[PDB]
Amino acid sequence: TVAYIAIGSNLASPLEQVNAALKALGDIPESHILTVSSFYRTPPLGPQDQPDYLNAAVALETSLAPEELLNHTQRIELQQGRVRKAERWGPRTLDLDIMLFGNEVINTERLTVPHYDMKNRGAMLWPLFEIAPELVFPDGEMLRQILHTRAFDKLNKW
Ligand SMILES: [Cl-]
Repeated sequence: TVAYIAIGSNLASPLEQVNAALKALGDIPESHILTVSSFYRTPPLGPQDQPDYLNAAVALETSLAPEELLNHTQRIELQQGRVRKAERWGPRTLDLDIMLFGNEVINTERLTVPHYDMKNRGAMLWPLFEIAPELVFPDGEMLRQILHTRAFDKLNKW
């Protein structure tokens, strides 16, 4: 099954950690990386005197079950990133989100796929479109039509 994973890092110095995260993704059992998007830059959310986010998408071929893949992405987040000191609930320094898992729809305590908000996020959709321009969502919606209808602004490259 092809899973699509979003990577995000809002570290002041992210490119390095992102590359380490990619290595970790490629080390996941019963899996291999098919494609990695370009690295994109998105502005901080809120105060503009904070670091930009580096965003990318990864296509990962895997025979793991969806919750098994989650085990690994969670492990990698714990190993390669951390929560923020004075805000233990905000974005971690490294985010790995399972955006899509084949054509599967999943709604469990641990896992919701497709990612609940991805259709509203250029940071997810644009890198995804670079690596899977012909993608169709489980509900039948075309990635190309979402980007066109919703008239998203493109992201700058990192
Ligand atoms: Cl969907």
